[PDB]
Amino acid sequence: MVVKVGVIGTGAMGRAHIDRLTNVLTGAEVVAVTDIDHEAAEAAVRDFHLNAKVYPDDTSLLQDPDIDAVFVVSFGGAHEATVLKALDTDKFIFTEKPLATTLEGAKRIVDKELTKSKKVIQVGFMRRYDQGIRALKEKLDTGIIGAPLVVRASHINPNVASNYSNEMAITDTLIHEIDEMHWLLDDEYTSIQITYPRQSAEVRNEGLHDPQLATLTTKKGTVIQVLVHVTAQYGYEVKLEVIGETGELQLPNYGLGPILRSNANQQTAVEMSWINRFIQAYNTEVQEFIDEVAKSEPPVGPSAWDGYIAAITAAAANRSQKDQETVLINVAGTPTFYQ
Amino acid sequence: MVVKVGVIGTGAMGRAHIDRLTNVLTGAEVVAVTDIDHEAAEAAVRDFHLNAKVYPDDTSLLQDPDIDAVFVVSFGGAHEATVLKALDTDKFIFTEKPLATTLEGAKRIVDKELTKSKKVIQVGFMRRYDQGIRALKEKLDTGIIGAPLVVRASHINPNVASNYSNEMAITDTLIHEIDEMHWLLDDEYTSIQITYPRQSAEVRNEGLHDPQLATLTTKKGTVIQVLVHVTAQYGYEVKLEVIGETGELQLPNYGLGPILRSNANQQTAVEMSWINRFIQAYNTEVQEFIDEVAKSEPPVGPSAWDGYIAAITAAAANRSQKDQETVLINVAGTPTFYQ
Amino acid sequence: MVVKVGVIGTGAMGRAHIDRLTNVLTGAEVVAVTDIDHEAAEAAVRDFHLNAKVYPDDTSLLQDPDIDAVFVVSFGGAHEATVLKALDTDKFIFTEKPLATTLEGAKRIVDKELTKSKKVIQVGFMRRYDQGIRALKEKLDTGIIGAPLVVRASHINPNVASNYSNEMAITDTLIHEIDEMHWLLDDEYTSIQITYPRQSAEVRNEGLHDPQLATLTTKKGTVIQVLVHVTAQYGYEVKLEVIGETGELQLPNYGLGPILRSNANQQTAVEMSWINRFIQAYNTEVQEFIDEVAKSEPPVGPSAWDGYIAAITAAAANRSQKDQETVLINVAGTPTFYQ
Amino acid sequence: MVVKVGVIGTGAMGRAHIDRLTNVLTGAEVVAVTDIDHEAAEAAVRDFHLNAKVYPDDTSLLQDPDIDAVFVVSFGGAHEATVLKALDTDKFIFTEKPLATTLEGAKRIVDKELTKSKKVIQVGFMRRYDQGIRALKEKLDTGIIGAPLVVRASHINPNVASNYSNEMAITDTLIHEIDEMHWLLDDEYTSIQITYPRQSAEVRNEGLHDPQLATLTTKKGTVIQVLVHVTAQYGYEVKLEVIGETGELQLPNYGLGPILRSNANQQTAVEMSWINRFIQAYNTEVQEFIDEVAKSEPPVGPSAWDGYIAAITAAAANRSQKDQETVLINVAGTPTFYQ
Ligand SMILES: NC(=O)c1ccc[n+]([C@@H]2O[C@H](COP(=O)([O-])OP(=O)(O)OC[C@H]3O[C@@H](n4cnc5c(N)ncnc54)[C@H](O)[C@@H]3O)[C@@H](O)[C@H]2O)c1
Ligand SMILES: NC(=O)c1ccc[n+]([C@@H]2O[C@H](COP(=O)([O-])OP(=O)(O)OC[C@H]3O[C@@H](n4cnc5c(N)ncnc54)[C@H](O)[C@@H]3O)[C@@H](O)[C@H]2O)c1
Ligand SMILES: NC(=O)c1ccc[n+]([C@@H]2O[C@H](COP(=O)([O-])OP(=O)(O)OC[C@H]3O[C@@H](n4cnc5c(N)ncnc54)[C@H](O)[C@@H]3O)[C@@H](O)[C@H]2O)c1
Ligand SMILES: NC(=O)c1ccc[n+]([C@@H]2O[C@H](COP(=O)([O-])OP(=O)(O)OC[C@H]3O[C@@H](n4cnc5c(N)ncnc54)[C@H](O)[C@@H]3O)[C@@H](O)[C@H]2O)c1
Repeated sequence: MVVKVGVIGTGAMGRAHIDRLTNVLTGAEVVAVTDIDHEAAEAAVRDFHLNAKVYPDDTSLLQDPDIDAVFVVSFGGAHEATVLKALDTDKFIFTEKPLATTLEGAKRIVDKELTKSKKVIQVGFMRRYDQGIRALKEKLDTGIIGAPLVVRASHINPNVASNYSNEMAITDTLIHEIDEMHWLLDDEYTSIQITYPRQSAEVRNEGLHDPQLATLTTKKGTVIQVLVHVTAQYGYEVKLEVIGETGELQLPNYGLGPILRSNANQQTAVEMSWINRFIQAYNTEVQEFIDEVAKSEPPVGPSAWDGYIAAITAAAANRSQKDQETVLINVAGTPTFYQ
Repeated sequence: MVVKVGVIGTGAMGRAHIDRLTNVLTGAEVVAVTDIDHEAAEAAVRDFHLNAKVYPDDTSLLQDPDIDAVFVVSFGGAHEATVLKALDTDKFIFTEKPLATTLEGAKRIVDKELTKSKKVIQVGFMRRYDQGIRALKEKLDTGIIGAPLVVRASHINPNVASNYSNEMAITDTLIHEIDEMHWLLDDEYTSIQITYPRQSAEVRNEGLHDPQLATLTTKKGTVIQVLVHVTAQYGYEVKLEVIGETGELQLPNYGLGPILRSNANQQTAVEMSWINRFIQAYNTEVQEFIDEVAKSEPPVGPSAWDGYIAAITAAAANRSQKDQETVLINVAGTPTFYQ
Repeated sequence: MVVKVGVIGTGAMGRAHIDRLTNVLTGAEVVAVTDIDHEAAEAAVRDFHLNAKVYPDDTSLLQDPDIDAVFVVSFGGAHEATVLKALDTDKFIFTEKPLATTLEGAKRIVDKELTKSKKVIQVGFMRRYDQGIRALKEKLDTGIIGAPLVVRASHINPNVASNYSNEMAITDTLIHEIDEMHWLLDDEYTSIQITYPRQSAEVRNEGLHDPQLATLTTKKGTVIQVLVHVTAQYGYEVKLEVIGETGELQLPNYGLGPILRSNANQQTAVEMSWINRFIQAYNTEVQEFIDEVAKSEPPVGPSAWDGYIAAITAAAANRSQKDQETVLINVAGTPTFYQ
Repeated sequence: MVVKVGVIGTGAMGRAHIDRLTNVLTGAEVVAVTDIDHEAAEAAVRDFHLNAKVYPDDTSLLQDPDIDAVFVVSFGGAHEATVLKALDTDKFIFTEKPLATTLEGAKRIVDKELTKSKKVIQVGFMRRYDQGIRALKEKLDTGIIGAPLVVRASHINPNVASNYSNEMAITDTLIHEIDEMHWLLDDEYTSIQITYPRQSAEVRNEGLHDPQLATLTTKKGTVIQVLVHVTAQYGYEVKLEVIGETGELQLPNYGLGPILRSNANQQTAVEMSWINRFIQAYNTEVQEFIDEVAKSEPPVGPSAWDGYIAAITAAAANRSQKDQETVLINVAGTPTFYQ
């Protein structure tokens, strides 16, 4: 059956999700929208040729009984209250990251979801759906390189907007690695530490440190070293290397474009857009959500608990940024509801 | 505006198309099927949970006024007659390759289609939709390596089934390159020549020469050298290199799997399945066709004329296979209907 | 013994050999030079800090009894007469390829050398000494990919000098591949065919066809397809791929330079000359020559016979250049003197 | 004329240097040896066919006035005294790393050499002479990626012998990076910290932690992250990546062995031996030293000052190894004598 969707927040990512659901993926229809900028919501209806109702707020949209699921794609800070409202309904919930902007708000959502008769929240941590990353995890899990000892990763971005802040290096950028690594390793974190190498001359934003180095430790003792570099200029790139007892695994270079021989060099193109980089993952993640809703089954993607783990770890990281000191992490055991 | 499809031939590729149309792609629905093996048609309905009618034959399916387009996915030798029948209707037509198993058959098709007020046939030459191959063409077309002088290509397959004949090295295998190269180069063929290097010990099929070397010449003078190697053992691989005046372009290695460092080697996996290799292309190809039907606009993919060029070239190659001599190709000028 | 060397021809490769003999290799001193351009000769003595006589011609240099060995590093068309004159002395002779530019010339050299009491000529077929090419051969010879069915090779140069003729595409360039493949495969040729693809707009030399395609067949039925492209612009490159029954072997990309990520690309430098690409091979071959001379023993590297065998195939190709037709080859057995 | 060399310590590396000087490189002769294992010394003369004197000790060797330069290749702990003895002569001195096993020792050497009229000591830090590493440095120095912000490196070794200690991870392994980085960056170290991820199950040696992570900071703020992994199993590998403001540079794939396509994989061999990995660099290093001596000019390779920087940094790392805490480094400004 067709999954009828309401979308809350019709900005860049909201419109991208509307486009997915309407023009790319199978089995869904967007039938309602809302945005605090009402004109943006109307524009989304026009631009995507939707047979949709425009509601003036989330509360109103959420009382539409025809909606099967909502996508929450507003400002991060607005996710918590909207998700909590939606939990008073029967509707399935896809929220973009973050689940909430504080670990307390995340706990609030978890606590409330726990009272329900089924899990209904999926969180937009798309990395887990990327075919390359998944393939590396799968190979790791065969045991072929033994136990993972060290993980080295990079999150490379060409430049940022004038409103990108130091804390966003964590909450908008590193958050992807924060969710990814515990999943990749099937392990839990014990600490995080953010350090600041020399400041790049390319930074244009007051207060923003770039690059930043993140070191995470896990219970089994695997150490993760992530380089975050958001004014790198050259491209957008995600790199991942796992060092094992008996071997190594790494992601191959991204891209399908040709190898060019020209002008005394051999070269391949580098993606400039995070959008194009993860297009597959976004499509896969959403398709899976829709596929679950269609069966009235709980989502199988990243959950509220995953959202909580990320929010705890982000908070620790933002703390670490103040003085570059290691911050401990100790998250509670995973509820059965969430295993 | 859902495009209602009937499928003629519900074998391996028929089912794969149904699956695409039903479960992966957007905007279509399979509402009718037929197969000379009636039990197979019924199973396709059951298997994909279709709301569809099973027809005794193609003629009867084609009388269904609710069908907007047919997919022709029967044995190759049956394509011609079915396509001709379908052209007595107003429906759009997607036929898998070949357009016809003889060039005269292909011409009968083109001649008949030319009598219509608009073009309705797309032929399933999916190479044109593979992202890697397209990306290469695109880069070529920027002029960055100058004019293409030589193309070197490989079509590598690990092993073949007992039904695989010498002529199939052309009709099943090289056919993809035969369609591809004229498109890549925006050119027309003038000759083809097949030569036989030493016979591989891995050949278990009567009459089969393997490997085979195909040399094609074009009007602008580009020489195309394709290695066809169908008992190669190691994997399935499609390679493409364009030699230009001022540089070269080549396809990168296919695959997203990790790089493994282990046991004194660095390695990546090689695909063993052509099916897997071209998933994307099949999806893109079909989604385009569906998208054009949804607008009641002619297909923009490979056409009946392309099918014709393929058939003529394939015939010439089969002729060359007899004595390893060069066979001339003189393709008629493209009718404006097909421009 | 320190081997006292004279060099005839002090252009690009003459200088390079003087450099290696003086500054890198052991057991040699350049004590005399000549070039038809006296200024070039003088420049070599100066630039390499030699204590060397500058002779007005080859004949005078050859009559200096203090010289132990001569290097012939002139224009290829000049090697024949110089080598024949040197055979009138008891000096050891290292000649760059080709041995001669005609079959008749190479045969004269062999006929004269055969009258001597001991073998004294080494020909500069350096490919045989290149560690990478040797490594490939060794792997091939283990049987890991089965029998070699097809060889694909490229010989790419960025540009040529004004004295480079169509005929030199064979005698100066393809000659390397002519020698190499016989050695690689331990097989002999039965035919060669040269074809002319689309003429490059980058050609600046009257009468030169570029690129050229060479097809060589062996007794065992291996087919070799060589691309010769001497106005390629982008760089200098040698490529080698061996297609076997059960796998393939390929020479890797040569390069020491770093991988640069910059400006939406990932790139590595390509060599622009032979002089650095094959420095190891040249060093190895020349050191081996010197080491034999020091012992007054015959060279063990490629001989005048190897040069003659190559010249036969080369002459066949020069014949093929005229009409693009296949020319047969059947070389004589190796004389005892040369075994 | 020939540089006459004495060798003190005729063990594995001493013999290998003798081989370099005798068989591989040009312009030197080993005329004297000494070892505390007087039979070792005797073996070297014999096995390499030296016309050399066996001296009963280093003091006696150094009194031989016909010796131009000495190679100090004894146990590391024995370098300091032998070096200071040799500084009571006028001889040139090549000492393998370390200059000394204590930072106090290295300081004594520095202090004595600075009394002398000219520099005579070179220390065997061969990384600087590796072609790839050198090419990367030079590219970095063009400014093409802007200022270096972070360096990421790996020193990967497959297994270690029984005698390999925790401290040797620094003194024998990381020491190469310790020398390399400040030279690469033209900067000075301000701190080092050694951390221990989970212990690999492959470790068989008491007290050895493996892997180890080393973090170094420099005066300009560059952060260097080195992974040291000596029980890695898969191979010997040196990796290096420089993260700049506007791009990145990294070492290319190493190796000249063939690419093998076989059994559903594409693979290349990995070096298993550091010995083979750095053959070129050792040759280059020693040839330069000899070339300098030959013209009676001071060495231009790594100096005693470099040896002292290494000793200090190694000491700080050994200190850090105790508690995983950061240890500051404050290196005195370079004496004018050492530039
Ligand atoms: N997972 C990913 O990789 C990924 C990437 C991009 C964005 N995101 C998530 O996107 C959400 C959307 O980001 P964006 O880039 O689209 O930003 P945006 O600014 O473009 O859009 C948000 C849109 O938010 C609407 N809005 C704000 N508050 C609202 C509220 N309380 N109720 C309803 N609408 C509200 C804003 O008016 C607007 O139209 C964030 O949580 C962002 O982090 C995730
Ligand atoms: N483009 C590609 O890469 C690609 C790949 C695979 C197949 N194909 C095309 O597939 C067609 C299908 O191949 P396949 O692999 O599915 O083979 P198949 O043997 O599995 O299936 C064909 C199915 O054909 C049915 N059939 C035969 N004649 C029929 C007829 N006259 N009317 C209705 N049904 C008929 C057969 O009974 C069967 O169920 C061919 O043209 C094949 O070349 C193209
Ligand atoms: N084996 C290799 O990889 C390799 C590479 C480059 C060149 N070569 C061989 O180089 C020879 C030299 O080529 P090059 O690149 O140095 O070219 P070049 O043009 O740079 O130099 C040849 C030099 O030849 C001198 N010369 C010409 N005729 C002479 C004669 N009769 N007697 C004495 N000197 C004469 C020319 O004046 C000149 O100084 C050829 O045989 C070339 O094929 C081999
Ligand atoms: N730079 C490199 O990469 C590299 C590599 C290997 C070794 N090294 C340096 O090698 C020195 C030699 O190492 P090795 O592997 O050959 O060790 P080794 O144990 O094999 O050899 C040293 C030889 O030292 C002789 N010897 C010891 N003390 C002596 C003394 N006081 N006077 C004279 N001879 C003495 C030993 O008896 C023996 O004959 C060390 O400093 C080692 O670190 C450097």
